[PDB]
Amino acid sequence: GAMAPSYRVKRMDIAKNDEECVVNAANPRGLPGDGVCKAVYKKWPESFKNSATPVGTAKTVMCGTYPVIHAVGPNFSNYTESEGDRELAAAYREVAKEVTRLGVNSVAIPLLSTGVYSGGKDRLTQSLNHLFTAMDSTDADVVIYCRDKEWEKKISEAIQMRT
Ligand SMILES: [Cl-]
Ligand SMILES: [Cl-]
Repeated sequence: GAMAPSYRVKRMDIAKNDEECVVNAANPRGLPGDGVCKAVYKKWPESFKNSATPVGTAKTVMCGTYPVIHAVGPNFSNYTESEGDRELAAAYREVAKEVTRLGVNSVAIPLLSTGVYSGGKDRLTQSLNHLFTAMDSTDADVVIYCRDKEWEKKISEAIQMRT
C-alpha cells in the first residue's frame, strides 16, 4: 500500500500518468472507442487482447507488466437513471477489487460515464462519489485524470472537503 493513501486530481491525458496502473473508461466490446478509451488504445494497444467485459465490470489486461484495468461504465443514453446509477457504482467496486488484487501502490483513474456515456448530463459528483465509495477502503494512491479546468477545480474541492 501507499504510506499515506491519498486522492489527487490532475488535468492532463491519463495516457501520460505517473501511476503503477491505469483504469480505462472502456466499452463492453474491447473496441478502440473514443476519448479516454482511444488514448488508452494508442498508448497500450496490447491491453485490448480479450478485454471485452460486460457493463458494471472490470477486466485487467497487462501491457508488458503495466496493468490496464478496463472498467465498463453504463452509457446513460441506453440505461434508466436508476439502473445506470447501479451499474456505475458496480464498475467502481470492480475497479477497487482489481487494484487490490494487483497489489499496486497507485492507480490512475478517469471519471466513468462522464463523457460520451453521460447521456449529455453533468455526472461529475455522481461518478466521483461512486469512485470514493469504492476506493476509500483501498490503500492505493488514487490520481484522478480530467480534461477541463472547471472539472479539475470541482474535483479538487471535493477531495479537500473530506480533508
Ligand atoms: Cl496533456
Ligand atoms: Cl464516458
